[PDB]
Amino acid sequence: RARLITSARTLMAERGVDNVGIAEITEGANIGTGTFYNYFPDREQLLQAVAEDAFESVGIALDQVLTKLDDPAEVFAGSLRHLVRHSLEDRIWGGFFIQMGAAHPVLMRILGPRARRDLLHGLETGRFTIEDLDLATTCTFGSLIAAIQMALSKDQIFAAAMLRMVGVQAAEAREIASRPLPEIS
Amino acid sequence: TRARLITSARTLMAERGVDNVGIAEITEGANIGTGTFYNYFPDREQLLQAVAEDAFESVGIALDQVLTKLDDPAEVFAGSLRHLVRHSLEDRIWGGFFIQMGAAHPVLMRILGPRARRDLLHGLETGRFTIEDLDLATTCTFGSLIAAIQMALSKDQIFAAAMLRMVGVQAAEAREIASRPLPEIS
Repeated sequence: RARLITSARTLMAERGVDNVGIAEITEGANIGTGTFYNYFPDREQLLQAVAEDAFESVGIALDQVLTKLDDPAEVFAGSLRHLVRHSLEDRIWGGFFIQMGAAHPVLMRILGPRARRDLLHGLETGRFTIEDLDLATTCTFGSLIAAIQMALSKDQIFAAAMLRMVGVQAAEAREIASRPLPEIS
Repeated sequence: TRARLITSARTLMAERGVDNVGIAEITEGANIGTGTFYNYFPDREQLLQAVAEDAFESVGIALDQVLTKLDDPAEVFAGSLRHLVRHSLEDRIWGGFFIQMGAAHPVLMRILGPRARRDLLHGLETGRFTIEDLDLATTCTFGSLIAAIQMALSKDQIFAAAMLRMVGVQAAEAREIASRPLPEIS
């Protein structure tokens, strides 16, 4: 399971998140075809772990750079912008949305806590207006997907449209989502 | 014929489980076999969606005969949403399109989609809203309805407040306009 993730991850960077079969994976992991079924029941099961592991690397990366900005509205925008500006570059990431269906839950498990973290912080600050830190937190993810699938057929027009939903002044919104974006790595 | 079929399936699925409603048992309804239909319709998935779009065009056409007659646009919208939310938590057939369909969003876009563009665009001219990508606004709205109804299936005023606060309505004035008396429909 250790390598098994990072095996299929590697076989996507330049092979399509959909052209990976156990045969290659198990071999990269260094286990026999009939042993993979001892660490992952399905194949959507592995692909999902490949996803979590991916969001998590950014989930971590975000924390160590963005919540280091005093304004809540920016730490949210910033993280969001990164997530969109990410799905556009990473080949592997593109596949996680316009292809992976658990794309929503997968996000509620890796960023869900982080999302509520920031939506709550910017709330107790009076910066945001939230009447359900969960619905706000889920729509911030339903949106993130639909916004990306569309964009894969903006990393600002989007952020700007989320801060808005979190109550921010329509105008002041597009200004924050449009500020210089710190580096994620 | 592609009328009786979608009806046939609704009863079955609404009472067996969308997941176990073969192309067979469905046509037996509108009396046909299994190999007969695969021809009429391309795949079972289409028919399932034919039931989806069709199940939306119902409440849709219906929501147009009412809500649009309202004055404030942020209401017509919020109101039309609060109605879509209610309907989901109210039907074994609807709350079964979301938590089970991938088209969830895409079909919602084809049917109610435009209607949401129409009303948004308008409130956008009345000065009511502050949208920047009418597309991104109409898709995020539905991607949110699904994402929200799903949570609420494991609140309609609360979601609508958000949906307005997203299109630009005053963060505060948002909830008032949401909590107003929701008119009847179909």
